[PDB]
Amino acid sequence: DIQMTQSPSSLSASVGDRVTITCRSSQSLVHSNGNTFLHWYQQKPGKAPKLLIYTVSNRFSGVPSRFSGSGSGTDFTLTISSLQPEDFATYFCSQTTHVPWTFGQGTKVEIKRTVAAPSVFIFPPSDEQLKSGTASVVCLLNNFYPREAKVQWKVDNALQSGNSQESVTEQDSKDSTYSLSSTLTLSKADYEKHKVYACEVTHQGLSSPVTKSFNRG
Amino acid sequence: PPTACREKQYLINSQCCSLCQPGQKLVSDCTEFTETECLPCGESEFLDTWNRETHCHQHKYCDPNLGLRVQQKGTSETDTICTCEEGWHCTSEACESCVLHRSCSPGFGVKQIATGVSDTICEPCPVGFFSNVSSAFEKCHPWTSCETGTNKTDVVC
Amino acid sequence: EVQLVESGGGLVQPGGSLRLSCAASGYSFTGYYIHWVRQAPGKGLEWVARVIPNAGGTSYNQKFKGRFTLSVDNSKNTAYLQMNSLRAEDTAVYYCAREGIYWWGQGTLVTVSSASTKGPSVFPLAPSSGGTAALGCLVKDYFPEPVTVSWNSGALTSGVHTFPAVLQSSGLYSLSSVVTVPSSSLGTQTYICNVNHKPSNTKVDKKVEPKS
Repeated sequence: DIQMTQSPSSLSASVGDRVTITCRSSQSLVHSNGNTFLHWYQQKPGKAPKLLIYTVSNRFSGVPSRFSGSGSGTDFTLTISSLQPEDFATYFCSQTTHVPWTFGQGTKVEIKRTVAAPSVFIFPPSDEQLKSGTASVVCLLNNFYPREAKVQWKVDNALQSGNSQESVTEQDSKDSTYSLSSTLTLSKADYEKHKVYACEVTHQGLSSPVTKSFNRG
Repeated sequence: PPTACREKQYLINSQCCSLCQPGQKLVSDCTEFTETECLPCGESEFLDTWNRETHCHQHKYCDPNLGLRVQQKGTSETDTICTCEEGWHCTSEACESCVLHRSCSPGFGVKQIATGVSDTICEPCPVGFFSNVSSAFEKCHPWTSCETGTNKTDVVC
Repeated sequence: EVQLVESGGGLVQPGGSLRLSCAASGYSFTGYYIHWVRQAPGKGLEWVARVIPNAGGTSYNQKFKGRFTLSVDNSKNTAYLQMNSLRAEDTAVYYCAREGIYWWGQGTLVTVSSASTKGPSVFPLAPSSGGTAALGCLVKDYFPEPVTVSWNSGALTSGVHTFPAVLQSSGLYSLSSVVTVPSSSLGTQTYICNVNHKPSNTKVDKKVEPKS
């Protein structure tokens, strides 16, 4: 099998900057008929891979001109001449000169921007839910950068563990920010005991951890 | 349209495609978008050239009737390599038959020891040196010096 | 132009079989290989196999040589991938590609699990009490993926954040969709999340509004 060796693994760069990614083939990808069947893709979470460049350097119809492919033999480069917000994705190369087809390990590109603190929001459980006997509390961190933030869950000023889960969005096509939800799950039983529910959010863009809370009622 | 192709390639549907490397056999023809598909030779089998063969070849057996034995078993790119038994040598580099090593007779001695691929050179024992036995190992001994003889006998002081 | 439609995916149990279809158009069917490629959640593409409908060849990745079989019906310009003895690491989006063509279709998701089809509960996430307010829905206890969420039937898109699903100890999935909006518009304007879980065929429109 032809091994494709892609690098870097991860990068972060400012809007407008040149971004360079490498693929290497363990052997030549040149067919005897002259064509070199190496291709570049962009893949966004949850979507199919979008073709950027085919056969080394031919930019695909509709693809912006900031994407361009170069190289030959076993040595190829994908260049983004001027990174844009919408360009957040995993990029990866492909060889189809030989079966099996093989692929680079991908490069996760992320836009770097100025620091942005989250807006916080807490969401008491629905009464509809309470009928089922389960009680999901939700915290929402909105439009923050960078991706590193901590959610601390508190029940009567007493801190939690093992129970809550987290999710994070793709970087935003316009903002270049992230959003976080934090579902602290419980049972009706355990819920209606305690009184104060609170969300301590720690993030570099807040000078001092911010808290949002309700009381059941 | 194309006539010939380069080394390690063959013409098919008016286009050059890759031959299968040594160690592999052809399994599927190339297309205009995909290069020739090949498969490594199985155990006991081999192919020692760039090729378009659909079957590999069987390793040769080293013929015991010629005093021959397996030295290196065959790989997928290489045939069995044979050799001779202990005390015999191959007639050629290619080791097609085995011959017992020459013994250097009385009055001669080994200028060169027998290998597994070539044979004993002998020399006549010069002035000052002797040998009295036939041996494929033994060389010409010097005469007992007379600070207290032939090409065969030791001088008596 | 040349177009290849993948078809057949869904939820099947370990040890089950499943035949996917690749229906092809816009090219001379018998003169070109169709390849199958797959992508497990979170992982890269992996080449599965190819077949050419002049009945003149089939190639399989070593990994799948026992269990999978390619197949062709010329009368319907279609190619078939038959998968057997299915295992949980065969859970993937299965795509389909003609040699020479370097773009991908939507594929067809195959899930392999002991677990069973269940639709979600759609609880609300009511906006608390001029600036910005946040509201959303919670889409709890469903399986398998995927689920879609739209707000106001696609009308509302700015400020929306549909989070990725999350697997709970339960072995069931749970995702929130939220939106930020003017607090002014609370009660003046109406908010409906459209949840849609085609596996279980549950459609839920849910209105969300301040709690009283």
